[PDB]
Amino acid sequence: GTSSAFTQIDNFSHFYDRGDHLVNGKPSFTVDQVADQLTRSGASWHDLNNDGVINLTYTFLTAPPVGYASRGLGTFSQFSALQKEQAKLSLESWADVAKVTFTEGPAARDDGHMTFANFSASNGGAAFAYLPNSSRKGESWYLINKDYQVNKTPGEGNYGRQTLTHEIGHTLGLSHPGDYNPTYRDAVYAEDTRAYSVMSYWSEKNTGQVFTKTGEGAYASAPLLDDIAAVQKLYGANLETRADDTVYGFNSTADRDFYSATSSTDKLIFSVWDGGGNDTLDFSGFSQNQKINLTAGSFSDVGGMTGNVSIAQGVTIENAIGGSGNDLLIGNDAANVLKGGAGNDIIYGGGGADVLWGGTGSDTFVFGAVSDSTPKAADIIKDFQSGFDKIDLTAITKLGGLNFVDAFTGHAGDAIVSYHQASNAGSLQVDFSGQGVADFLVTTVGQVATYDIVA
Ligand SMILES: [Ca+2]
Ligand SMILES: [Ca+2]
Ligand SMILES: [Ca+2]
Ligand SMILES: [Ca+2]
Ligand SMILES: [Ca+2]
Ligand SMILES: [Ca+2]
Ligand SMILES: [Ca+2]
Ligand SMILES: [Zn+2]
Repeated sequence: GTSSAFTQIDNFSHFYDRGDHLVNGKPSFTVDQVADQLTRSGASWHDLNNDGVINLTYTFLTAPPVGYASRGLGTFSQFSALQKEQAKLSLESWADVAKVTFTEGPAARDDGHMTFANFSASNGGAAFAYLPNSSRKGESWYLINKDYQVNKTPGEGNYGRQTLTHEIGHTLGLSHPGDYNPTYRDAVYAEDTRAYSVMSYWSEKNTGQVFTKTGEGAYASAPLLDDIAAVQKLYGANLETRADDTVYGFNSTADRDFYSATSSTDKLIFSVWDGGGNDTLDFSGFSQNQKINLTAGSFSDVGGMTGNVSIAQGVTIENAIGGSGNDLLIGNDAANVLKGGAGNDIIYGGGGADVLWGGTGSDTFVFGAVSDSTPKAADIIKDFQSGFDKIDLTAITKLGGLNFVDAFTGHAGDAIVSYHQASNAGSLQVDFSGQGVADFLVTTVGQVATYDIVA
């Protein structure tokens, strides 16, 4: 078969696969199937002016509307400055992914108008909103009293912030993943947990992800994988967002609180949406073992947590930087720059000419197909260390081995290991097809030996 290193790569690449199979006794839905499920009501805002974008205005009410007392909500109160600040960050997180804009101001001859306000009567629930096809479209209300103080101090990572994002989701036309004393047992599909959608009532533990432990609470502040697909299906994707080179995680340049990390103890939970450019997922500040997958629509285990980071469908992220732990880095079809950092890492460049950095420690560079590194577009290991690092080709040779020679003899399996002293450039040429010419090339910065190759 193959090496254990490859098996780990393959295992993680499929770990979160969705669709056409049962999970927890429930059908597994793909992102696209969930996009339809979340928009099953048919309600949405309409582009009245036909300008290609939903232009909405919103007001933080300062006085109760006509007929307010009849709602049975109790004492009315306006949003505090803190609530306003957080509400704007939630609105922004939705506008980043879909062609919808939110401007503070009174209703004008706009595609729609939204209102935000608090109430004190618990019988009204923690918070609620109306769909855009109702007579109270645009409205969202939040409970605040001595017994329920969650909405008084919303902040990145807490339920107060997710509540704002979730309720705004409803005003945009999103429903709950199912028609919800109900429990996850009543879910229509397996992925109905807040690891996939902030619209879900169920915790990520139901699907096996680990974000935090008892006593502590961690919630995604922004739209997750399935939410992004659902809102883009309704209003279209916003390709203008972060269309230039962007860095997420440590040393972030995304300018979003939920995409930024500054400490090894940070709890990241986000889905990456990016419009274009050369982008990097920098998770160098973590010391826990991580598993980073650059495949669009896939999940990664970051900062000691599992399934907490994902890349939205239709997004191509080019680079990833691991941490001081023993990480797995899986690239995509594009030319990627992958850095494992300290620790013994397993790196998989995939298609395209990748630039690989193993960093310190004993690192393994895995190859699953000849097309992964061809003479045309060959990979390069900028810091290979003979005797410590390894080039794994077992997925191709199936442990069949290679025949190291000085010149191709025309027999399949022939491999050539060359080096340049006054250049420190190494190279591994292989002829798998056996046509007398190399069909697989891997260049390195540093000397490579026959014993550094696993096949
Ligand atoms: Ca419009
Ligand atoms: Ca970008
Ligand atoms: Ca990109
Ligand atoms: Ca590492
Ligand atoms: Ca690649
Ligand atoms: Ca390393
Ligand atoms: Ca490659
Ligand atoms: Zn809801």
